[PDB]
Amino acid sequence: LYHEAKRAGRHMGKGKRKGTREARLPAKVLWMRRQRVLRRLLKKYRDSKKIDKHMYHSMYMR
Amino acid sequence: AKRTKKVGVVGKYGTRYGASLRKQVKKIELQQHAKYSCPFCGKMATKRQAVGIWKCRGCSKVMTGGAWTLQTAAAATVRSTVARLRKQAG
Amino acid sequence: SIKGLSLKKHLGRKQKQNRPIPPWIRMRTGSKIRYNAKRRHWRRTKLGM
Amino acid sequence: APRLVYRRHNHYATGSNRVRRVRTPGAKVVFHNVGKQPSRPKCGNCHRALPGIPAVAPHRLRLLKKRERTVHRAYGGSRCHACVRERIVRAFLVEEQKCVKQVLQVK
Amino acid sequence: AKEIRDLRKFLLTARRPDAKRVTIVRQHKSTVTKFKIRCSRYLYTFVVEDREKAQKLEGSLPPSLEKVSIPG
Amino acid sequence: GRVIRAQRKGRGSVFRAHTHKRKGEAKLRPLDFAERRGYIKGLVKDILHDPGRGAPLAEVSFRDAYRYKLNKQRMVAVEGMYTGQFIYCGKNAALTIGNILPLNKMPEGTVVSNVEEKAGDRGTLARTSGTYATIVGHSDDGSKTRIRLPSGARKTVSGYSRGMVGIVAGGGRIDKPMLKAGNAYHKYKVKRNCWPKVRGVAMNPVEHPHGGGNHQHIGHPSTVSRMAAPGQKVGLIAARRTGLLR
RNA sequence: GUGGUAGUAGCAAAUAUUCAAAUGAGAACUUUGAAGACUGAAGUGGAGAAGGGUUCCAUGUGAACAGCAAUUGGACAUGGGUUAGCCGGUCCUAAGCGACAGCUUAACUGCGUAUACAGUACCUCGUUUCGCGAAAGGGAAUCGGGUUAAUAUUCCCGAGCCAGGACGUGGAUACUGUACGGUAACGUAAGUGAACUCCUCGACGCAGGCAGGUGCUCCGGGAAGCGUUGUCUUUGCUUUUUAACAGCCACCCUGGAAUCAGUUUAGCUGGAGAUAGGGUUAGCUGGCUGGUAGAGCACCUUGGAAGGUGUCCGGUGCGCUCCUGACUGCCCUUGAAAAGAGGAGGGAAAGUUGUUAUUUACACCCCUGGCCGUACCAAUAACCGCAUCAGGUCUCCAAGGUUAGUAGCCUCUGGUCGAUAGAAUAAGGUAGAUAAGGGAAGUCGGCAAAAUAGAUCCGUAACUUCGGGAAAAGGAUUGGCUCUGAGGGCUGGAACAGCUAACUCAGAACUGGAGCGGACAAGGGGAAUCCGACUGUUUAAUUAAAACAAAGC
RNA sequence: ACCCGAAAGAUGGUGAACUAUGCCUGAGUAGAAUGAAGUCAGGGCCUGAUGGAGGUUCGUAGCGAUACUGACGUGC
Repeated sequence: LYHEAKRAGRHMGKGKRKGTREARLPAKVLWMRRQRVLRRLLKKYRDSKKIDKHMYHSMYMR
Repeated sequence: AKRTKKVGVVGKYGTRYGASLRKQVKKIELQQHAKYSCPFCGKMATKRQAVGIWKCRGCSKVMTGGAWTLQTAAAATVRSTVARLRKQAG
Repeated sequence: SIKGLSLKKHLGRKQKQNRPIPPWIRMRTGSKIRYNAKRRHWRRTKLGM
Repeated sequence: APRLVYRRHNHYATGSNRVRRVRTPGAKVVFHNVGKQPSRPKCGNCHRALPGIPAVAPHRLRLLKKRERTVHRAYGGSRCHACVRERIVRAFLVEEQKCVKQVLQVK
Repeated sequence: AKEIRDLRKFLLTARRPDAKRVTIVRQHKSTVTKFKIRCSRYLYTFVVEDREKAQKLEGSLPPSLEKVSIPG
Repeated sequence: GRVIRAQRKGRGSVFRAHTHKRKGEAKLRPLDFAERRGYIKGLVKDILHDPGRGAPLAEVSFRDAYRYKLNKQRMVAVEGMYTGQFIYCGKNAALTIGNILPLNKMPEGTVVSNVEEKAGDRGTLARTSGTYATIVGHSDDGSKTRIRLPSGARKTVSGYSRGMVGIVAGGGRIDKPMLKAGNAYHKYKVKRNCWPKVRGVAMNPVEHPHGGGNHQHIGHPSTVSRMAAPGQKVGLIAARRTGLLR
């Protein structure tokens, strides 16, 4: 029941958090998710033949 | 960003040991962690396996050298002078 | 426990010396014997063997 | 909940006493001593691992058939193949250069 | 341990003279059945799905072979 | 009374060398017929960090002259020496880096390392990292030869003695400071236990000749004779001269 | 040997017992039930080592012992109990240690790597000397269920594997001389290989993150039984398992790269041949079938132990555990050996279409597996501290909630209530709380105790070896409830259409005795002087420092 | 040499199960803070990520023992 509430986002107030933001969810993890999401996108666009060889490699590095 | 002013690779050693000693380390620590050019393949992928031993990563060959650089300058002088001493002997 | 056969037998013997004396022995003629002198309790006094 | 005990004589966390949690037809969770992970034959002078020929601990290399312990080539059991090409291209040329001199040495 | 996959091999392993018994298992789901020959090194076994083929197969086993065992 | 840790070091026991993971005594190839009537082609197979020394060891694979088998010597590696390189030991080998000539063949001004004091000595002089012994000049015959050692001193040596042409590898490994006590500890763990040294002045007058007193001073001359016994000879032994040089 | 002291000091740590019935001469204390507590998975739980040595198990009991009691017992007495080819020792070598040749010494001792140590008869080879040293190193092979008062990977039932040695029937191969296929990487039911030599495995560091896997924990559907029911609850809880063993699911070819391309969380890779297309190979504790439901588990009905149904189908994750894999970094630190198993180079031998000859792991079949340990404790009662002593003593497994968290706090499985009780509530103690006004005036001295404490956002000086100081100093916010926004994945081909899964941030409204890190947890700060640079070390039981050490010189 | 009484000397043996140090072979140590080289982008050497160094800091287990000059001191 407490968890049902949590999905709602309740009990997630500043007072409730007793750990540093980095401890609760590392930036290393938030980096990884994003960077894996974006690399996936470009590979399926390149195999679709939307994105070119040359445009792919520029977008990759940015 | 460049994220220190001066101390560079030796931020590691922190706020201790004393700045003169720390600078002696900085200049030869900068040498040993470098890649050097391989004689045999060409590619600049040579790393120091152990003091006095260097390995070309691409090549796979291992060779002897300095403690903290591939070619000590004293040893470069001997490679010159022995090539000369062989030539005059004939 | 992980004993040798030699040490097992030394242990073995000193079980067999740790029993009350027979009842009939005192009854026999000219004996001053009363209860065994050498009896040992495994906590109180120790072997090292 | 359920927590387990070493079954063999060694009750320490060494290489030999590596273990693997299984659950049984009992619904009982229990160790099995799987040994150390066998290194597969790195073979010289490259020291690459050889294709064709499996990682086993070396006494079980007895059990396998002779077929399985090699590759069918020259120097197959202990050679990189790529390394083998070197051997032939040496021994072809180092005979040919040695022969060309010994016909020129007739004069 | 081992399986058999065809009727050529299963007739050989039964006739082979060190085969002790043939336990035969049947189970409802529909009536899928197993024969198992206990030979000397291995327990060979042969899955058949159709019951009418398996009824025909029990005749094809030899009478001079000793045992048979059934659940039910 | 009580024996000083100077004196306890000869007794053996706890001051012996930690030899266990060291990879064989480093030497030249024992003086053959082949080496002294021509030459013998080595091949460098491996280069190794031997623990408890600055130098690398090259592992070298010669063919045996008499039997079918294949021998393996371990030298101290002259620098500029690579895995795959042919070394050529013997009398009639070229003067190039790697090779092991007799000293009389080497024309003077040559840098040499790992030199034999006597003939067939296997190689005593100039083995540490970075060092070399330079040739000064020969005799009229070619029988004896002058060498200049890494110290400074000048040594007459037999010409049929030999050594490797070039400088020993691991050159210039004292120019760094070990910053930490830890880096000193890891150094002397794979040698003998010579570390950490306690100052004799900190000790009591039992344990050392300097120790004792309500102030922490030495109290007699630190300089001591050559003639003094075991357990007097501490501080500056047989010293010609003291104080800062110039 | 015996007094006074004296029926005195005292039996007060580890939260805790209570009610009934049974047994008995006798019950605060034994057992069984019912309640109530504690331990709170780096447990007072389940297993080993050292050490102990029968304490293990059953039945019985007059003393003494168990600092009260005792019907109880690690006490006392009489019996019983430890089953192995696969679990260990055994075998190998490590640091090291005994001896040979000799060498010392009156010997006792001390040293000890020195030596003449295969093809009845005929040759040709020949460098290491014997042994000890690991129940955590190396190493032939085993797993499931059942079973006894006390033993089990050892007994039984079932399913396998290994070492040594082998008959037999039926297949391969050769018979002027050891199989074939693929361009290759390499392959298949088999596919000879002496002397001698080389190689591989055995065989190895630490830290870091990343990916994958076992087990655990978790969410939902289905089927059983159970619990709650004055009130509500398509509800809450337990079971839904599958063993070892056995079969099957980096490298090569084509090709020729700059408008450089591929690629990781991180870097790296590439004319010493990249992307791409097609192959080959390695693998785990992956998937499917066999093993295997007959077993195990959860229930139901007839006997007074017989017979039944059910054991199904899916998710989730920076989760916790151990393992693997490839990487990255670190070193004036570069991280054992030997037994043993195998490969290759070599071509010594044999074999003339049949009793031949290679296959003893080609497939199936056959025989044998010695010796010793094996009970139990492993500690607030089986060890050591003179003792059933608040002390000490190496290893493994490790659940839920709160939380960053193996912190603290509460709980489930497993374990325990063992620590003499009852009555009164003086002074004085021991530990624990709280105090109006003042706030160190106390004291040698702020000693003791207070105060501060988490997270988010803002802000941060002198000085400095430019790295630090710094959580400097100094401020504001936090609960509950109702919402809003941002952040993925998989399907059919300007970006649309469907299905759908995480706990993480940001903001607003409302509400309350202005509370909200509501318990737990959790820095007091600042300005100067002296000593030592720093981390490290020390007078086991009055001295942790300014002493020792340290890098540098 | 009336009886009892030292601090000591010497000869020959027994101990590293406690402790001191070296060697061989094994095992062990949550979770946070700080953010060094290296690398990627954008701007004209700055800015933002990435990265995960240290005999670094907070703090479990484990090792230790500063203060109360607390309790206890015919103690557990």
